[PDB]
Amino acid sequence: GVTVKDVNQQEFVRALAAFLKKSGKLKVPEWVDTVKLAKHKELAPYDENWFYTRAASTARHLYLRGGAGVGSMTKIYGGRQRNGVMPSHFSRGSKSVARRVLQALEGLKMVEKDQDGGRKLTPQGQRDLDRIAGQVAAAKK
Amino acid sequence: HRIRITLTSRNVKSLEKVCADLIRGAKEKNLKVKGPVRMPTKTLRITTRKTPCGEGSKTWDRFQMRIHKRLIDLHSPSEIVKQITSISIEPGVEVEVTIA
Amino acid sequence: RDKLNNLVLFDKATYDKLCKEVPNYKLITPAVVSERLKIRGSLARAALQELLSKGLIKLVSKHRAQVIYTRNTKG
Amino acid sequence: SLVIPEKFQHILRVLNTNIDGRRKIAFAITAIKGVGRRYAHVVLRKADIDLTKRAGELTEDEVERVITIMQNPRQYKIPDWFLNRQKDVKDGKYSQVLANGLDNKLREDLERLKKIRAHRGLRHFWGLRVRGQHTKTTGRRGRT
Amino acid sequence: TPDIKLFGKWSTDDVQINDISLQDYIAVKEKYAKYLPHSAGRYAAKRFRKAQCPIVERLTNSMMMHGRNNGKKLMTVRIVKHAFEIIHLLTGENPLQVLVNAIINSGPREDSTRIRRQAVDVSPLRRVNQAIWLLCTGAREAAFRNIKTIAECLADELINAAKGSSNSYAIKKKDELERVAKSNR
Amino acid sequence: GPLQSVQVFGRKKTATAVAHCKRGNGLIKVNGRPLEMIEPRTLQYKLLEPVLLLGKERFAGVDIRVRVKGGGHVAQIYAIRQSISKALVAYYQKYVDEASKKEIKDILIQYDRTLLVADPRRCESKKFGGPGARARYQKSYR
Amino acid sequence: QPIKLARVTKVLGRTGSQGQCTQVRVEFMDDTSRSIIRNVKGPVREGDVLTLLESEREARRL
RNA sequence: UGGCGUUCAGCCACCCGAGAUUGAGCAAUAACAGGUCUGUGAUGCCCUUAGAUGUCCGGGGCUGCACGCGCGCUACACUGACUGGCUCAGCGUGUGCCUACCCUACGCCGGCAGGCGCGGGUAACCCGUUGAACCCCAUUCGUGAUGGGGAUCGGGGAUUGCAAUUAUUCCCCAUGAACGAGGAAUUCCCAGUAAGUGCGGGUCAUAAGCUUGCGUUGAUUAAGUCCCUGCCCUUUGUACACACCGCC
Ligand SMILES: [Mg+2]
Ligand SMILES: [Mg+2]
Ligand SMILES: [Mg+2]
Ligand SMILES: [Mg+2]
Ligand SMILES: [Mg+2]
Ligand SMILES: [Mg+2]
Ligand SMILES: [Mg+2]
Ligand SMILES: [Mg+2]
Ligand SMILES: [Zn+2]
Repeated sequence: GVTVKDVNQQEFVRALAAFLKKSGKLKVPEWVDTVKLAKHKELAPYDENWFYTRAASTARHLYLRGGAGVGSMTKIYGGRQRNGVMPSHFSRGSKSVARRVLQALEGLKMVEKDQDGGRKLTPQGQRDLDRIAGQVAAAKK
Repeated sequence: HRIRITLTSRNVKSLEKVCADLIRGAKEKNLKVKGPVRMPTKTLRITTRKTPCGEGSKTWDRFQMRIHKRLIDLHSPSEIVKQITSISIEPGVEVEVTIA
Repeated sequence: RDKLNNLVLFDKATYDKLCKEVPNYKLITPAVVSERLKIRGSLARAALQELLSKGLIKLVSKHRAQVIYTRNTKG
Repeated sequence: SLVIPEKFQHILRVLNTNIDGRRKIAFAITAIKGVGRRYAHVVLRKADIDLTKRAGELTEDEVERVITIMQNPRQYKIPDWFLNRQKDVKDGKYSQVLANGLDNKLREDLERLKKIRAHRGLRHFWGLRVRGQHTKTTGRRGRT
Repeated sequence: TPDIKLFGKWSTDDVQINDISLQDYIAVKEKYAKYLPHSAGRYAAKRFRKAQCPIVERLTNSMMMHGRNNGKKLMTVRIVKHAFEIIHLLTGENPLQVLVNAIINSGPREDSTRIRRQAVDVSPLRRVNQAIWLLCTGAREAAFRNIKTIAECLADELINAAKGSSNSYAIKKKDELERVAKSNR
Repeated sequence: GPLQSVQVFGRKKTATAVAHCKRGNGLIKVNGRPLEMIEPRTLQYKLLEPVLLLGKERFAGVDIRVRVKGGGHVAQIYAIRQSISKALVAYYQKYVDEASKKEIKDILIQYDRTLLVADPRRCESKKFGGPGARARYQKSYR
Repeated sequence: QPIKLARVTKVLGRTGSQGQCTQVRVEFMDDTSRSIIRNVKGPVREGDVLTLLESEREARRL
């Protein structure tokens, strides 16, 4: 019996990234190159497609827990600011880089916000999100 | 026939004596009752200085106040309860009564 | 104290010593080779990525801070 | 291919400024006064160039382009929220200030603030404290 | 598998204690071996309950020092773990024999004190606590402001203490500790 | 119709690891996911000393489901080792003989007492006029 | 000057100006006659083994 | 249970067991010329009392700076900074008397600071199962102050308010400065303890480099002494008794 939960959830996004690259209907926005992703990071992303990774991480936080992740996506993707005075508080994520993403993942059909807020997923996309996991499982020993 | 009677107070033993009074007279008058459900207690914290002035080694007092809360649900009519919430009530105790 | 002027890329012959003698060391790590060859620590990682698929170094561990390459096969 | 090809300089005379020829290009530009770490990766991004190369593997007819981008960072779509000269007082245009202009306009702006006998700026003539700090203990880097 | 105990792919036996003085106060054997060098602690509430902690655990607990290391034991196990790999592939021996040799060759036998000073000898537990503190400090200074991992420092310092090549703050502070108490003994 | 539900708890600091034991195959899973993708991967064999000390035949016939609440990253490991140890002994207690329990208890105890005895240690408060629980502030004269 | 070993048979006290050293009656394991009183640093329990660089001088019992 | 001791009070060791010293609160007779009239509509005497030392409205200062000391913060880097990913907390508060000032989910507009609409909650009922931090796995990286370090002092955007100039706080201009592990001297400290590390409250329209609490990562050494600085009893000596800061 195979699912996402026996796959050592680190390269599951290193093949779900390449699958949302290869299919390539994600509506990358216009301003991709020139953002900080936070108010605590200091540089741009090193990887040239930093948008697909975050779409795969979101698509698994969404597979795992919840139909109510909107600002809890910024509560899960913040970090550590550095004010030059004292260790700073866990700073929030970015509102636009995730509102634009979930509106861009509404372009295909895997997400569906219904009630009690937030975006939840569909069994039809759960088919795809579950079949490549047994692929990685048998292909990694 | 859905009536909840909340007993909240500071005095633990006298609040226990009223919640067991208000259950033993229900049980001795034949109406089904739930248990004496105990909610967790809340505390207060005040930390001040033990000095009017600023002189002396820096020493601080402290102050607390605990509070408890119980609630009891019944299955009864809503007229004899004015008598029931009157038999040996004790000072300090703040009884709430909800019929809705 | 001395200053260190290392090399970014091989001039002509320090590569001609690396392809002659590095594959005959028992301890091939980038902080040992760089003490021998006078090279920067951002180059030894590219040299042992070449000899990985060139197949002469017998990779052992791969922790991000330290790699361990032994000798080759006995014979 | 880990050996030195031709054309591999060690000092790139760029903009009356000597650029090292061994650092990564994302940290080779910062010798220009004004442009630092963030704006460099963008200039080395709007042209589809690798930034995992050394200063000397990039051709001489190709660094006329990253340079033209850094001189004119408008026609190549850089937004209005990067420029360290937004809404100038004298003309009122948006642009970038490079290695010369960043000291030039800076010491013409402090002369402008100085001439009017203004307390914000009549403190550089004294050489003392303004951004709103107290002193009482915090200089003492000499000072008689 | 009756009781084989990898220390991350090593073996507990084939360990030979040379001296008679350090016989029971050094526990690196059958009963005193665990697949990993970590425990819940509680080994200092009594006085001589420390002499039953394995020397692997006491190296781990005494590796982390100076501020930016207080509270990282799960991290400092990994240095030891790569350190025995490097020793196995540079000397080609059992490194738990190498380490017991380095403790022996690194322990002092006397020390000077104040009664102008006069000299006495040392206890075996003193000799363990001293040889460990010594060679661990000498590995750290040689890895401070140096392109060398602390594992490769501990590897060569354990080698030049089971070799005596005068490349060791561990042996080097032994002569200064002995010759001072020798002039005045 | 077997209802052999063996619910065992275990504590470290604030690590309320609850094991569970049914009858069936021999497999272990925690929060659903198996033992591999558990936390620090430097701490792998701390789930195998309940296996490797005894053996892998001792876990034939018992299947395991594990709840976890509270605690940090390490205490959620030292509470999920003691839990399934106390659930093995408590399964041989209630459903099979009490006598073959004593060898398993002896072998687990002759390795470490933590397998069966919780740690009666927690953190400690902060008195007034100090930056900690014992350390006082910098006192300066003159 | 050969290097010898000895054996504790009796602890005596804590001597020094600070109370930082011990005082222990040790025998010798080669010659069961020799037995001297010395002073030893560190934690010492009875019935244990010591080592002597010199084995001629002797402590001052007090 | 053994060991030790007048076979008295007790000490060490051991088994059995979740524990064989957990942590604070309260606290003596007698006394000090300790501090507070700037907490009080607790108060004696003295000055002023209508050109007011009472009271209100406009400003500006208490934040100034050749030097000196005391409490603290970030640091001086590879056990290390930078991008991803991964996965775990416990104490709390929260819509007001005069009182206008709550914690906030969830939908959109924007780089970001935020805004515009919308709903819940007087609270184990919602915010929230409070996806808290280094630590964890894959990424780039100096012997020179380097991507370490990020300060006096330089261009632009939003919020609280009747008002921010001497810049109220946070993102977007920079100088990218001193600092290569610290002298004589000196503080604190023995087990979930030192240290690292983030959260809550208090103060609060605006608000944490202080403080009061909580958690999490978790050590090295010691089971001893009177040498130093001090205290406690018995004996001793005295020309001191406002008492060695003495008297002469
Ligand atoms: Mg900083
Ligand atoms: Mg966080
Ligand atoms: Mg070190
Ligand atoms: Mg008086
Ligand atoms: Mg008065
Ligand atoms: Mg000072
Ligand atoms: Mg510096
Ligand atoms: Mg002292
Ligand atoms: Zn008053």
